[PDB]
Amino acid sequence: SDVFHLGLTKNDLQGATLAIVPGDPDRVEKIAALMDKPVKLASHREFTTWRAELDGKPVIVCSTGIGGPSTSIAVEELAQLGIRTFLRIGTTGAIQPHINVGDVLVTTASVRLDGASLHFAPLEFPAVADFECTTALVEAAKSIGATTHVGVTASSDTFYPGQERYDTYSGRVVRHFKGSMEEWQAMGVMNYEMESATLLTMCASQGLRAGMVAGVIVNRTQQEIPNAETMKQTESHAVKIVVEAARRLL
Amino acid sequence: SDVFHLGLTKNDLQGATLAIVPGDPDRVEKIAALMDKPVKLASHREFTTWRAELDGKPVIVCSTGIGGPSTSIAVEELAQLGIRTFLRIGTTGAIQPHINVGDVLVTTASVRLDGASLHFAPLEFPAVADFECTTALVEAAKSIGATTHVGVTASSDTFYPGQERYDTYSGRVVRHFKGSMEEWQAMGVMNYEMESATLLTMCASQGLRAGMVAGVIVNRTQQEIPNAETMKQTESHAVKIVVEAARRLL
Amino acid sequence: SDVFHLGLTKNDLQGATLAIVPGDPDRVEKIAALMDKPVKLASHREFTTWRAELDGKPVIVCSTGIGGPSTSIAVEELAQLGIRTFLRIGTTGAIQPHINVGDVLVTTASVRLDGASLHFAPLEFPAVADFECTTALVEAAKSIGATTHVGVTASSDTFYPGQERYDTYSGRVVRHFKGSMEEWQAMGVMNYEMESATLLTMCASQGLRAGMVAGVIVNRTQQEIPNAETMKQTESHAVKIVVEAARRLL
Amino acid sequence: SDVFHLGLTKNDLQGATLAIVPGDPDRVEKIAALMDKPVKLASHREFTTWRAELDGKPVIVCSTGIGGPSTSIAVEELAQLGIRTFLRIGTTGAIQPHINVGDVLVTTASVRLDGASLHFAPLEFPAVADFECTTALVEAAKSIGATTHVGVTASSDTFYPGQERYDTYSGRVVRHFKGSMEEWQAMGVMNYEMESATLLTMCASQGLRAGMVAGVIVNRTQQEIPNAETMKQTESHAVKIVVEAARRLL
Amino acid sequence: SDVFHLGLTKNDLQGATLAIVPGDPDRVEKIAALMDKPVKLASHREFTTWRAELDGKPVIVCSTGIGGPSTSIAVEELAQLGIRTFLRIGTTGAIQPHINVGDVLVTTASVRLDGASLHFAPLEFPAVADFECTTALVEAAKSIGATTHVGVTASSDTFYPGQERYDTYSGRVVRHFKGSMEEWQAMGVMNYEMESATLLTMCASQGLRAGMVAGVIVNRTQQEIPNAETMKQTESHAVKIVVEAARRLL
Amino acid sequence: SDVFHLGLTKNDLQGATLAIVPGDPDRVEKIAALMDKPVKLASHREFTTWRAELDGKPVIVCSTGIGGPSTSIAVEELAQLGIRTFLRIGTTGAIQPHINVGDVLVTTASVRLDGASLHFAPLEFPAVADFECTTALVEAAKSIGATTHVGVTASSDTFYPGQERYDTYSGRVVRHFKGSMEEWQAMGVMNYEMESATLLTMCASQGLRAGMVAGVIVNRTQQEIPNAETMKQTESHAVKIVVEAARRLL
Ligand SMILES: O=P(O)(O)O[C@H]1O[C@H](CO)[C@@H](O)[C@H]1O
Ligand SMILES: O=P(O)(O)O[C@H]1O[C@H](CO)[C@@H](O)[C@H]1O
Ligand SMILES: O=P(O)(O)O[C@H]1O[C@H](CO)[C@@H](O)[C@H]1O
Ligand SMILES: O=P(O)(O)O[C@H]1O[C@H](CO)[C@@H](O)[C@H]1O
Ligand SMILES: O=P(O)(O)O[C@H]1O[C@H](CO)[C@@H](O)[C@H]1O
Ligand SMILES: O=P(O)(O)O[C@H]1O[C@H](CO)[C@@H](O)[C@H]1O
Ligand SMILES: O=c1cc[nH]c(=O)[nH]1
Ligand SMILES: O=c1cc[nH]c(=O)[nH]1
Ligand SMILES: O=c1cc[nH]c(=O)[nH]1
Ligand SMILES: O=c1cc[nH]c(=O)[nH]1
Ligand SMILES: O=c1cc[nH]c(=O)[nH]1
Ligand SMILES: O=c1cc[nH]c(=O)[nH]1
Ligand SMILES: [K+]
Ligand SMILES: [K+]
Ligand SMILES: [K+]
Repeated sequence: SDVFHLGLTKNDLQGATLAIVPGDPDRVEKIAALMDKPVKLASHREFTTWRAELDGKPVIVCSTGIGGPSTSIAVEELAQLGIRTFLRIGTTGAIQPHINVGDVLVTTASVRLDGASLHFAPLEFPAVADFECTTALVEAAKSIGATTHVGVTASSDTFYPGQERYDTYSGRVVRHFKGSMEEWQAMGVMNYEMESATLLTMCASQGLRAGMVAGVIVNRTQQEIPNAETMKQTESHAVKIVVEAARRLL
Repeated sequence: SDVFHLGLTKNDLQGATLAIVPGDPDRVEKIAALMDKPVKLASHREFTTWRAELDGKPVIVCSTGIGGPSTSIAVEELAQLGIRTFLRIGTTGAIQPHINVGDVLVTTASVRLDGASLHFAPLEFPAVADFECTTALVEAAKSIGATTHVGVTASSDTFYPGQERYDTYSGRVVRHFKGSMEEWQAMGVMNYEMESATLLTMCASQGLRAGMVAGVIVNRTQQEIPNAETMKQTESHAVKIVVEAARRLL
Repeated sequence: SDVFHLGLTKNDLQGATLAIVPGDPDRVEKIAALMDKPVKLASHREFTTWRAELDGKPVIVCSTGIGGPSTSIAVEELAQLGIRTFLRIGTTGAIQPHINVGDVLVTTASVRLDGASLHFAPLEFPAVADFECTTALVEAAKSIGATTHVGVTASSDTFYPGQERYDTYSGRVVRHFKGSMEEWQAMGVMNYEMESATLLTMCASQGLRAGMVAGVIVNRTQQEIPNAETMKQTESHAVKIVVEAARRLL
Repeated sequence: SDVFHLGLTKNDLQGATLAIVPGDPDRVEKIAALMDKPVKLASHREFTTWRAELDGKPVIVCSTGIGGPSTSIAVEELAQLGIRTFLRIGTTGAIQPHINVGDVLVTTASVRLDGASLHFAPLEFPAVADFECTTALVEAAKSIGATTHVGVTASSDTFYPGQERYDTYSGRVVRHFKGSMEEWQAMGVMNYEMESATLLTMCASQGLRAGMVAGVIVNRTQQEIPNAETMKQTESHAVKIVVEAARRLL
Repeated sequence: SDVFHLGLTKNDLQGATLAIVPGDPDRVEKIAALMDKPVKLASHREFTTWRAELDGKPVIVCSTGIGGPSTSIAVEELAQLGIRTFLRIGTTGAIQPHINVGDVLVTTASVRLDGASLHFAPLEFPAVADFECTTALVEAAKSIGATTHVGVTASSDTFYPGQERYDTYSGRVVRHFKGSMEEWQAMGVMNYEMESATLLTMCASQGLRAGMVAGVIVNRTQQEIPNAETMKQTESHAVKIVVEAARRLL
Repeated sequence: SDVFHLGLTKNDLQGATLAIVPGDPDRVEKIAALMDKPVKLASHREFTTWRAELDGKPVIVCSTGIGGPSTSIAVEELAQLGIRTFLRIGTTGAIQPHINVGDVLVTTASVRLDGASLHFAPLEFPAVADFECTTALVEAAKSIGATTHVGVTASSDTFYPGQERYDTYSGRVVRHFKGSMEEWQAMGVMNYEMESATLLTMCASQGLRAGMVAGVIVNRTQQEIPNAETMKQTESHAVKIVVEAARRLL
């Protein structure tokens, strides 16, 4: 292996320069399966990597795991191997009433509620997505007619308090985050996720291109019993979109 | 007057919902002159406002003056009058060797080296531009074949120390900003300006659309002796681009 | 021109070392008119400069425009031209019940709710006024028997949220400033303005003397329909005071 | 499943109240294998969970994945299931010359270079380990005669810049972390890891007991070429020590 | 004198390497009186120093006065004289209902609500106690059967607002500390004191060992008329404990 | 006693409303001795209090001890007893070449390098002295012809690192303070002391008047070997000046 965690060699990528990075290792195969000649390259810790072919060009799919820390490792090591474009496809919880479960959200920039982004640039630096990737993702979503929303995303190092959830063990939320969701809502923030802040910041400040898209599997403002079928259908929609976006970025 | 500083009334705008906001009062007439039926509406403090017609639609041009403070007043009061889209057109100093004087820069997001943006959202919130406005500005630039660069901009509350200039009275730069330009350069920041951080943040967090474009009148990394001719020629192309962008946002 | 923005040359000042710096360009002539041989030197952007004579000594009057950013430019460039003493005369909104519209407030130091001051010294540095200037302003006010208050001023980069105004477009105030006015009131802060923090900090940390005086045109704690005549009368009072203070600083 | 990510139910734990939480999913089975009746309960994302019996008491082993984010999810959900004591066992890079590869380090408290801990308590709160767990870990290490060091650990949201590594793609380290390792060294910090800050803080501030132990697989101050043999042998001893510590905490 | 404030010479300590540091000068003699051959060495400002013998070894007792500032001076100068181990014995106000007046609290680490600790290490560094000292203090308390609590302590630079007391002259508490006590309580913090944050941080980051123990003289959650006799009895208990702990650290 | 630490009752002050607060308990008697009918009221911890008569009016002299913490206790409790004006008289180390040992420094405002001031107002609030007290101190100094300097003072919670001293046990200074003295010097800061930031801030934000004066006993920029004679002679003149200032504040 040429890198410390991914268990991959430069040769494994066969010259690939673009990688699709889902948060869940389980989603990696599903994404690769949409492309040609999918092959599993490795699996270590939360990092599962597959290689596939898109329009004759080798493409990488590598899970980041949950959070900026593992994400920073995956991006850095993939970059060490030649990857220059990263497209994240994940799941998210919307916080706006007009956004529905099943909708696809494209992040223009993220509210930095993470710690890793700070290891690449001070807080004042914007966790903004690459313009070409965002455009490709937007066009891709439009190509299949998906209900899409484009805007700001709150990226939290936490699934519970940072996203102001009280249905927890302690049932408390530290002062800094009390009433934080309502604030983000008033500011027009579309959703909560846990890797975009780190991904976009580290890429934007290091000459790497990054895009971010996620399917809504829950809406914090509208109570409704989760539909597993709907979730699977949503993830499928987003996956088709991230792959189609990758085609435009080759 | 219906607002505290601009000396304007709701009717003066005749239903206008988009405003072009240059930093210099002197540039307002030049911008309006490119459109139809240009009329001067008011002039108070650093706020000079003209109204014009673009493709049959009333449009506003209002100077913000230098800095987020005066900018925040202009944006807020214009918003109080119905304006929902703001396109800033200004001048800027590039800090990348590959960017030349005369080039046009479109800001995707800004490094917040200002204080006003904090009066609308905490530092972690991204000073990101609206996707539609950015796109319009990019297309507009392409329409006339202008050499264009799209990326991050460092927006400073200061023209001198915040932009790490030492050719000053004290000849010193506070510790926080010592070696700051080199850092931004390494992070791929394209330029320094003084209003985008405030403009983009306050708009992005209040449901208002904002775009940002500026012409390069100097390159901090290139010796070169300033030329008024090309400097005014650069302002010209930028003005045309912001107007053409506005057409696509009507 | 020897400076980048003011459009002034060293020779224009005829050796002047003191400048009166109002926020509004329109007030510059009114101030100069009180002195001898008033002459307009230049007018660019929000920077309008006049020269006059006080007790046989050349004196400068230069508008800073609204906000620390434009203020920092004006002060720096005037300093580049030889100015060593700066006296700001502005308008302000009082936040104490015992202070009345028409009263004159002399700032001893300011609460730094700006961003520019940070470009000269870290937040812990006090935005304190020069002792000689403050004294001169206090004596000057007493010379004409004006009702005067001496104390701390909250200097905001914003006219609306930073001064906790809710009568706005969004009708919201970012968390950091929610309930901030009541806090300042409890701390004895006299008023809100938008340039003293930047002015005092940059001067105090660079060997330049600065004083700050403003006339009350509104009291946030006492509702009362604004009287234009009263405002004009107040500005006149403050202007006479800043000029008289300048005489004692020659 | 009774929790959102772990894919576990309350009954799966059979009343277990203590969990051993390694960072790597692969290490979970190795840890459980040292105890009685080891059974795999689930595997989802980076969360692999096994149940085993220690001195007749049910015990849980659950991987956290790399980073405070995934760690915060695992701890919270395990707590939702009844777990009240958490013992982390991991790998680490020493930064002190007197510490050797193979040595075992017990963390008394951690330098918070993470973002998740802030989602539970402000920075001033100490990321301190529970006294009983620390004691148990120390005794456990002594029981097998392992060379042990007790002290402070720097817990980073990043494997590269936060640990001031320059052998990277960008080859640069953000200003905040430039010369940071030397500073920690001078302060007596023993090592760098990536989960203790989050683990200790969230536990200490929510009435949960937490301990932290790790085996040294590299020493940043000593040249030496990595050895898989001793690296796996080190993991072995650490695993035994954390299990033995758990026995004393039942 | 070999130091600037303590008025002590290296020779005065007769090779002592451990010092007991109470906050009150008046308590110094009481502590020394429990040991052999107690002798007063000096008294300057709030620094009163006595020397005594414990199991044949010379030991120092030196008051720090109230607060991290005076504490930092005492520790530094004593260290300059050879002291390497510091055990603080003080008084404290408990904030947990289950803790009673008369109980003894051993601090594992402290919430840094002080300013001095920052002069030795950034806020992210833990104000953790030395493991050996904490252990000795715990054992010592157990040796005489004192009701003991081990945990986190909130160390404030202030006796009133920082400990959220409203029974004051202003009757107000700055925003940062409003509702702060309830937050600490929810986080399991045991008590409020005013020197541990500074003591533990400066020692932990400079290779010096420090322990912290205090007797409860009030419980903020349980109203009860103070008993002077009880207080004297409590201080006596804690003193006997700190001395006994010192014996185990020789 | 009517207060928790000072061991004083309301009646002890006989209606006094002004207090002189030196840092050293030993200096209290010296100050009182200059006035009429001096009487010792109490002595507890570092708080020594005397009462005296100045021009027929009862005046209080109370030591604060070293540091904002003990200072905040003394000021608060004295305020609880009726004191409304506080004049600090201390010793200080100058950092400007033009200031000589023996000179007297009057503080207009202080750089807040303390933690206690934050317990009364956020960092942006200025630690400014009352205008009347400052004036009185300045006039008082002039009345006896003392070489006086008026300006900003750096008030540190620490005598060593915060004042960037390297002649210490560790011989190191935390990053935050490395090169800090040179920075303050360039900003025109006159000296280093340890109580003004806390004193001025808590007074200015609570409607209490405060003044600050200190005698130079060392100049960090000038070699010179310390002299007890001139050091005590300097304390003498400063004490007289603070007393004379008090007369003008009655
Ligand atoms: O489904 P992924 O891609 O993991 O993305 C979302 O899912 C996780 C939270 O359940 C976090 O990673 C969040 O960003
Ligand atoms: O030319 P404008 O539009 O003013 O923009 C630039 O010019 C000014 C500095 O000279 C600042 O306003 C900066 O943002
Ligand atoms: O009237 P000037 O001098 O501009 O001062 C006040 O007026 C403006 C706000 O209306 C800000 O500049 C504020 O400081
Ligand atoms: O081996 P684990 O337990 O994962 O611990 C260490 O290993 C990872 C870095 O390689 C991070 O998780 C770090 O904390
Ligand atoms: O009794 P000491 O040891 O002084 O400790 C406590 O007592 C003082 C407050 O009354 C502060 O020093 C606090 O830490
Ligand atoms: O001599 P005092 O009044 O104590 O003032 C100075 O002396 C002490 C330092 O030696 C600190 O209190 C400092 O402020
Ligand atoms: O609510 C949610 C759902 C998925 N992922 C998140 O980060 N948050
Ligand atoms: O260098 C420059 C030029 C124009 N505008 C800026 O803000 N900076
Ligand atoms: O309320 C007011 C009035 C004038 N100027 C300000 O800054 N605020
Ligand atoms: O150097 C290292 C090795 C293991 N784990 C870390 O966090 N850092
Ligand atoms: O309540 C209290 C009592 C003693 N010491 C403190 O710091 N606080
Ligand atoms: O150098 C010095 C001397 C006296 N007091 C201080 O705070 N510093
Ligand atoms: K302006
Ligand atoms: K992970
Ligand atoms: K003290």
